[PDB]
Amino acid sequence: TSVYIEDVLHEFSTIPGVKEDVVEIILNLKELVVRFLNPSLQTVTLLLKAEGPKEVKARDFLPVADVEIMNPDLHIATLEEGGRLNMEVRVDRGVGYVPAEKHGI
Amino acid sequence: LSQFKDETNPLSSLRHKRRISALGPGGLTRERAGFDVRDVHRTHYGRICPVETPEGANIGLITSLAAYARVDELGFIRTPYRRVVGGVVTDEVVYMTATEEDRYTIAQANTPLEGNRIAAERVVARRKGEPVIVSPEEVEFMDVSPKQVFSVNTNLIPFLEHDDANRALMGSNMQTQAVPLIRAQAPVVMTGLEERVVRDSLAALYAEEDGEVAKVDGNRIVVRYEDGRLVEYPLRRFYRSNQGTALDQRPRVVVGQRVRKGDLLADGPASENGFLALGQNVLVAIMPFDGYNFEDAIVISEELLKRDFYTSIHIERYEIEARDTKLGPERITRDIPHLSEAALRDLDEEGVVRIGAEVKPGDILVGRTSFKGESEPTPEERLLRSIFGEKARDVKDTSLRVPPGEGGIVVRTVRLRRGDPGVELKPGVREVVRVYVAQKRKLQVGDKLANRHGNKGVVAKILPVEDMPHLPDGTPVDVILNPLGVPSRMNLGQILETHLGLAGYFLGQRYISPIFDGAKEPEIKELLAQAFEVYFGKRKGEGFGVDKREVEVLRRAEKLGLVTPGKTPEEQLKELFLQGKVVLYDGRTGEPIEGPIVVGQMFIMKLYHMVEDKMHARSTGPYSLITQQPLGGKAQFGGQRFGEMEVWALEAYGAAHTLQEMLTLKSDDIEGRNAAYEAIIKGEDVPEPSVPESFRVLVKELQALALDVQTLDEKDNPVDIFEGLASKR
Amino acid sequence: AEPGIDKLFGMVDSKYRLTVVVAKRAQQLLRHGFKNTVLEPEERPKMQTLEGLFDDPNAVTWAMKELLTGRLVFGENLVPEDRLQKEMERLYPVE
Amino acid sequence: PQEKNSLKDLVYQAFLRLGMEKTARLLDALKYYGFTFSTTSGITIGIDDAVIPEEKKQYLEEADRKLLQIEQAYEMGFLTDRERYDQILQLWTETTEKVTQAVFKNFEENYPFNPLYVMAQSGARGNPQQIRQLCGLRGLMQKPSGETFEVPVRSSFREGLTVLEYFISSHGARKGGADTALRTADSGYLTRKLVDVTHEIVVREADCGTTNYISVPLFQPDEVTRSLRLRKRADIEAGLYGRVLAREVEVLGVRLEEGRYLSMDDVHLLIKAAEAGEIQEVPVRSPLTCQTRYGVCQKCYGYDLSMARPVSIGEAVGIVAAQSIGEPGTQLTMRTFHTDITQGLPRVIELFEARRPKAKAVISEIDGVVRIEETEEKLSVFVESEGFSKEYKLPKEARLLVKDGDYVEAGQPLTRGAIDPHQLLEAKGPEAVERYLVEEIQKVYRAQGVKLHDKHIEIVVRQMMKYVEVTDPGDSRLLEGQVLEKWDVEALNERLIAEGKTPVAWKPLLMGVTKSALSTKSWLSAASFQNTTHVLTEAAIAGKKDELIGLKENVILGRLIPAGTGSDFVRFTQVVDQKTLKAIEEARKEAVEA
Amino acid sequence: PEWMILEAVPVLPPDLRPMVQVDGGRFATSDLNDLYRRLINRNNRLKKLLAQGAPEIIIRNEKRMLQEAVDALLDNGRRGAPVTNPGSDRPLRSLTDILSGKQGRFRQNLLGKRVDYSGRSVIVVGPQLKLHQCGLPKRMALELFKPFLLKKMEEKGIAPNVKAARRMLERQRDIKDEVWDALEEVIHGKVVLLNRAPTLHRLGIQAFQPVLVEGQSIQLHPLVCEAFNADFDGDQMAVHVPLSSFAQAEARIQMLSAHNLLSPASGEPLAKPSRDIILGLYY
Amino acid sequence: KKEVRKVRIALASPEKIRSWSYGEVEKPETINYRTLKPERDGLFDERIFGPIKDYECACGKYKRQRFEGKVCERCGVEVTKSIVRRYRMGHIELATPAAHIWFVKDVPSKIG
DNA sequence: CCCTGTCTGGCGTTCGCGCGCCG
RNA sequence: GAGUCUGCGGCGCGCG
DNA sequence: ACGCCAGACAGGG
Ligand SMILES: CNC(=O)[C@@H](C)[C@H]1C(=O)/C(=C(O)/C=C/C(C)=C/[C@@H](C)[C@H]2O[C@@]3(C)O[C@H](C=C[C@@]34CO4)[C@@H]2C)C(=O)N1[C@@H]1CC[C@H](O)[C@H](C)O1
Ligand SMILES: Nc1ncnc2c1ncn2[C@@H]1O[C@H](COP(=O)(O)CP(=O)(O)OP(=O)(O)O)[C@@H](O)[C@H]1O
Ligand SMILES: [Mg+2]
Ligand SMILES: [Mg+2]
Ligand SMILES: [Zn+2]
Ligand SMILES: [Zn+2]
Repeated sequence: TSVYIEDVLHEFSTIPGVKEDVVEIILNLKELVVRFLNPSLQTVTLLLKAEGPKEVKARDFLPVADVEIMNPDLHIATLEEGGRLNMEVRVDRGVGYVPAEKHGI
Repeated sequence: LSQFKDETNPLSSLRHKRRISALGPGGLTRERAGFDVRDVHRTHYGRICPVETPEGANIGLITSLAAYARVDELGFIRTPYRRVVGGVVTDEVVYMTATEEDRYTIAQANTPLEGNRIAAERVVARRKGEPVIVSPEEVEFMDVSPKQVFSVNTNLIPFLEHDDANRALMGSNMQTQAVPLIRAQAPVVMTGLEERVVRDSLAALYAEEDGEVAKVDGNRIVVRYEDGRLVEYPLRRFYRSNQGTALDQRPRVVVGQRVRKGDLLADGPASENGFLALGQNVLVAIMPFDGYNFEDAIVISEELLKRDFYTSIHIERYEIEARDTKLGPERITRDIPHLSEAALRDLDEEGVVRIGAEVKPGDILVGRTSFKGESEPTPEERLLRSIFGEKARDVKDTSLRVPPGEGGIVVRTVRLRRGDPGVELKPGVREVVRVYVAQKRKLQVGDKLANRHGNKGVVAKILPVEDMPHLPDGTPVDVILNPLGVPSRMNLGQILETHLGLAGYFLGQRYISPIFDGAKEPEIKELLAQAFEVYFGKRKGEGFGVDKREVEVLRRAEKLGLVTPGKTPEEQLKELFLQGKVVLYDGRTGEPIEGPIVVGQMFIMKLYHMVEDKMHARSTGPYSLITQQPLGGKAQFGGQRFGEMEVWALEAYGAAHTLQEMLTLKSDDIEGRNAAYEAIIKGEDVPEPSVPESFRVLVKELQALALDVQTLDEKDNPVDIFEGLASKR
Repeated sequence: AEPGIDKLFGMVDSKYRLTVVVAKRAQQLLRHGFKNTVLEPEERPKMQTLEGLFDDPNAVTWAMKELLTGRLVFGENLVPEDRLQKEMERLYPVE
Repeated sequence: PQEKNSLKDLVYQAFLRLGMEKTARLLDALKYYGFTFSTTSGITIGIDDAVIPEEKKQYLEEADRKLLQIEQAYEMGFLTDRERYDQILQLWTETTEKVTQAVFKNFEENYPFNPLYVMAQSGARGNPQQIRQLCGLRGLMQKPSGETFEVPVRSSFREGLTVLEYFISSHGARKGGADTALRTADSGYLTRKLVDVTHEIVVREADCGTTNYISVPLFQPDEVTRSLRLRKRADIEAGLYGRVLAREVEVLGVRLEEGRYLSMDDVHLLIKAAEAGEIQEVPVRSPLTCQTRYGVCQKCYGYDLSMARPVSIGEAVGIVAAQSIGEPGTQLTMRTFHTDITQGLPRVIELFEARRPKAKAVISEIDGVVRIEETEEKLSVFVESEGFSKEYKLPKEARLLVKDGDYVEAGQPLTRGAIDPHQLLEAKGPEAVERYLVEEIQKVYRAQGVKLHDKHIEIVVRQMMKYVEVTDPGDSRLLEGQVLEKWDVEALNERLIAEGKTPVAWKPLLMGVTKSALSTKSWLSAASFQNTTHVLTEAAIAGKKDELIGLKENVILGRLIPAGTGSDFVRFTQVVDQKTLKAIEEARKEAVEA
Repeated sequence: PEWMILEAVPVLPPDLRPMVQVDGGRFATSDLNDLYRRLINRNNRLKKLLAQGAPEIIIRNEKRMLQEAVDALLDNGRRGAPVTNPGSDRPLRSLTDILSGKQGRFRQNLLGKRVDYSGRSVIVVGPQLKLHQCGLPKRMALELFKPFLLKKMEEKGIAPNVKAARRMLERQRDIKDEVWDALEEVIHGKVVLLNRAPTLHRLGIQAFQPVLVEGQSIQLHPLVCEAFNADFDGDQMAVHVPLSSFAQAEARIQMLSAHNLLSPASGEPLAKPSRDIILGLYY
Repeated sequence: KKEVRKVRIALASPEKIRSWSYGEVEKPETINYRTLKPERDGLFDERIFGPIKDYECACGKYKRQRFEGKVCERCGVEVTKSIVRRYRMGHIELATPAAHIWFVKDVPSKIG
């Protein structure tokens, strides 16, 4: 439902040391399929931070108690050197399709 | 002659670079002289495309050049022709002048050839603009390639051999209107120049010499060539095209990769993989829906929006300037004198809007304060200020606002203050302020899309994936095109692409069918045959056979004459599949659609959304200084023209007041429109028409000239149009 | 389409006259007060945010609804031009 | 099966039988089911769906070989360079038409439910010539100039239209592209010129009492030299539909009363009667013979308002007319200019604008008989009597069909082809010209699919003859061209009210729509098109008081329109409530003093 | 007739031929001025030439230039064409030009070309829509029926006054959902007109019942797609609004779509099933 | 308050030229840069044509609507807005006559 | 001096909308 | 108790 | 470039 890169301000920016652009990344996040186990989890914010010459996959997200990620190997990004990526990606339970413009989190 | 480069998309730019215009110095060709010039003359062969001309009053007058056409020494479009001495074809070429070409007997490239040997006694050749069946012994020269007969822009049409010249024109033109999508896919079926286009055009970034990759940033790919050298290759991250299309180079090479000379390091604004890509491949059922596709309407599946398939970034550069008035310089500050802080949030940086801020229509993009009157204060506004707070900022609110229509998010901002670096500030202009905004254009009902052949149309309804036509296997179609728009226009090429497209889907492969030499009906029947096993083969093994549905459509199909009666449904569906059509279920009912419906991968692009698309509706607004007719521009849309043609329409009808209204209350009656507004504000009945300014201005203009125009009464006596300003003193 | 436009068409000598009537009627419907109607009781004009059209939505929508009935009268010269506006103000209150 | 015509007709009927709005419901009903059934029908174009006929290969080959014979026939010296060409063209022109009915014959017999075919047969989409280019073959496409190529285009769109056959086809597309766009502005212009003269015409009346009607003809003279024939059902319907009988006519049994507006069903009766042979003409009020100087009445115009009942007074028929003529043009003026059957917009311009046509035909100024001579240089067709002959020089290029022997009435074709209005007027009179223009105008429109009511052409043509010359003065000197009715004014009061019969002898003048608009009474309307420079010069010199009548002029002022609600007939109409009718009577009762 | 001669040249008003501030200090004045100066200079220079001493050659030569000048403002081009100095070899728009032709002044009046309450967007079929109505964007409606809405806002609690109601809508993020209810109420029974690209016949314009919808596109009924020659490959139609109760009257009684089913050309209908419907009803 | 029923074009009498005329433009003085105000009597002077200001006058002796129809004792300024400026006409007294090209070059010379 | 013919001189040639540029 | 001033002529292109 | 109308002048009795 939402994402926050630490040094990024808008959706059309590019992060150094990171091949992909914020837009391509946010796109690949739509591809992320998470599975929570109970109503108590209405909105869960997944946190992830990786640095340097490493590939950022979806299993790199620090695990949360009642939530599970069935899309581990999904490719988030390719970090070069001095590649600093610290983001917070929101996740919610809903129905149908909701334009990013309709909710505006 | 020199104009704005049209860079909707790279191919557009490119085309606008080479098109030959007639109008110009004036010495050459004028505007209303042309029925002989506008025609496509014989010699236009390989020199000038006979298709690339515009639709409209200025037609046949402007045209892009051909494939290999090259201007030699003096402005003569010569065309490549290969030599053939005796019954022997050479790989030698001679760019020949328009004149010399008449001296020889040239033949077509489709001529059967074993290498250097002509293969058929009676083979086609064309003397001088005259079709002639010559012998292998007279063939003095042969054409290089069918492509040379046309332009680059046209060459890009899949099966151009099966489309009518008129709708083909619309084709080639539409491509020049293609807008770069963040997501760029190459056609499932190509012609052979998609690659060449992004290459000779400067879309993608190629590797100079062989080497390896060092760093792969989202901003730079520093490659290390094997010669001991390394170059940093910045990439135009997100730049503003003239026409507001995004131009970004997306790296396609991973870290540390030995690159071959001339391989894509990054993809241009619209390339997938070194291939020209605009709009995207999409599965399409070619059937009729309710009325959603009546004459030229298009039904889209909401599914295309789920996955950003038709999404385009649009950057607009609004700009504001701090002018120096003799009343007091117009300052740029966060202070918007009269009413709220809620409108000042996004204006975080004192005056300028904060980057990454969502700006909706009517929000302050930049703030500015000028002075209230022309030279004097206000006697009535003086008491108002004093009552609530005399101490009020005399400055007027003239702040760049988001014009009606749409704004997106603020991506970049530019401010040029007093001590200018190496900038050229116009006189009076104290300082300027640029505000780039971008927005995601999710394909909506208002947009228009069209395929390379000529099928144009607007989206009438975004259907939920829930009930649109679905294939035996859960795979649902994305767009549903109306069949009726294909017979009238003549372009079977679209129906041929769909079929080839069908095979490519289940066979998982793209193709490249040349201009006149491309794919043939048999060959496509072949691939389709290969597709039936991918489609129905897996179905056999996955565990299930044919439906009651699939069988009923077969009955109605054999009663039709699409399948030979007496063969097994397995064998019949194949025959039917080879026909390019399969069975489809309604999706809304689950029942089949009586009769096989073709389906396939058709390449469809989105056309550029001009400020003409983004609707213009006006209530009240500015007015012209000399004529008193309504006009807009910046933020007030500006009124629509009512033309004589339309006047007559009302004239026909008994719409007297409606017409009167149009000529008075709505446009020229200065006193009428004022009282009109006010009356409506109160819920009153508009006053009766005063004379229109156009009339008054007419009279005085006529008066500027000797002539005396005086209105008269029942008995020939005066009456006064100018209410009381013509009497003297 | 609209209510008995045919019926209405047949009630006049000329198409364009019906328009005049309906318009002038809708005019006086608002001006001298909107209750200047001849058929409000049992079945009358209605909108649905509530049944609130009884008071002031569309003027001529009523006019036609009236003319469709046989209560009103439209002549080339039925009642002296000035004395009508006078007698009308005297008998209809709302302002 | 329900075709666009069967349904067209159902609407029409529904309109007349049950009522307007009720019909509207019907429209939507069709609209909904036709849309739904369509989806389910699963009709879709498959490249295949375009079905090529098996006979295509035969007819092509049969015509192929025949081409050889013509070639061998020329390689010997038998056929002149020309004969060869005209002969080849003929071959394909027929062969192509053969493939045509062939393709359809295939669908008709083998594939009644073919997506493409079904769309073409149902009033949906598709044309016979178009289908031909997909399954059959688009065979002949002219060169740049106009001479059609000797080589046809053997391919279809189904199969690869080759490299060169495309280029050769481009010439025609560019020309079409250029011609089509030229027809568009030439059509709007014509509508500006059509409006420029008929704008003032508006229905404002009382049954005009001048019963001088127009007689609508049901039979036409020369298709084949001389054979009487029933005109087409369409053309005849165009002329008598919703008209008003100028006089009573008893035909097959029923009694067609006077003034009665004939319905389409009546117009059907008359034809059937004509079939039996009871009526050759039809008395009908027409704008061609109305008395109302500026404007036309209810009985002479007819039925057609947008509604099916008599025309409602105050309807801008002038424009209504002018429009019905300018729209079909844009559609048929493109083909008619393009071609044997029909010459178009250029002719429609030569028509509304009185002028001397391309191939002129010497008309017979005298009505006696025709005869012809033999001498070498120039032929000669003479209309003679034992008293005098009207010598008609017919150079080498003209062909004459009237023969040594019989009668030739005034203005009759003595040469073959087109005729000059001015001459026919002089020879056969005005009544004839009007009638000629009208039908000669419809010829073009009929031959291209458009079905416009004669009414409209009449309205305009009238204005073409709204003027006349003078040869016996009274108030103002002889050579002068003035408004015909304004002379009917002078003449009427100089003989009836004030004595001294000073006959104002005039001469009918035929003027082109353009000329009439150019030179009209008011100047305001003239200040619009021709020369604002001239128009005003004269209008000034002579203090001209533009009486405001007519919509053009009255529009510039921004004043209400003289027609419509501004229609003097309904500008004034008051509404009453029985409550206010008694209150007004109460005001009359208070008038009794003491 | 003694007036045909000019001894007094009328000058056109000051504002009409605009002396305006352009940019940075650039000034734009109507061409007529340049011609007027010509005349003024000539006449003056003549007077002085006669008063100084008058050598025959030079008095005529001037009166000549004078004569031509006088032609210039009246009509340019009838004899030679005056030009603004090296910049644009363009005919200074003389009085004659201003009055004649295509986009002249006699044509600006006649065709009256710019409506205050107008709109124009792309059209899109609206299959469920009835001939009676049309789909008009609410966003479009808002501006179109702004004044009509402002008042309606005050009749309810959405806004205190007009000016209040105005600022309330100046920004898009400020619109209370209550406003749409107001507008939806304002257009209750009013109707607007729709215009097609070339207005060829009276049906080139028709009146429909606006049914406010979301988005940019304007929903047009399919049956009327034949009246206006309009397909949906992107054709755009304009839209107007009848302001007086009279204008609305005529517009919904005689100009509405549904009431004009038959064509003025022929007694044939123009609401016949089209390309799609016939295909369905045939099969 | 009457209805305009007839319009009429008529030639111009030199006296009528002057009669529609307010003031006489006797000098080629457009507007002098320092002050974007009309220079002298020239083409844009406000007397000859009209109030450069709303309801206010020249010097400001009378400045609102109460006395809308009177002229300033020390300065001649009657006022409404500046529309009077766009409706007023001026005349140029030509030395030696010249003729209308409209009457002279029309195909039929109305004068010839 | 008359009538006839020939080059000659003036006007017109859809509508609306977008965008962008320029003194 | 709100209202001024700018956007013109032309050119190019593109849509229906 | 064209087409079209309307025109004013010059040549052959
Ligand atoms: C009334 N007119 C007619 O129909 C007939 C009579 C006559 C005529 O008057 C013609 C023309 O006036 C043609 C004008 C041209 C070529 C206009 C261009 C400038 C057009 O080009 C484009 C660029 O712009 C506009 C419109 C469309 C265009 C093509 O895209 C524009 C108008 C014409 O074609 N005729 C034929 C000729 C051959 C021969 O001599 C024959 C006897 O008569
Ligand atoms: N120059 C122009 N002037 C006026 N209208 C134009 C135009 N160009 C296009 N159009 C309008 O838009 C339409 C475009 O023409 P087309 O659709 O090609 C004609 P068509 O013969 O109907 O082809 P089609 O039936 O195969 O669709 C016309 O009906 C016309 O009204
Ligand atoms: Mg279209
Ligand atoms: Mg079309
Ligand atoms: Zn009559
Ligand atoms: Zn003063």
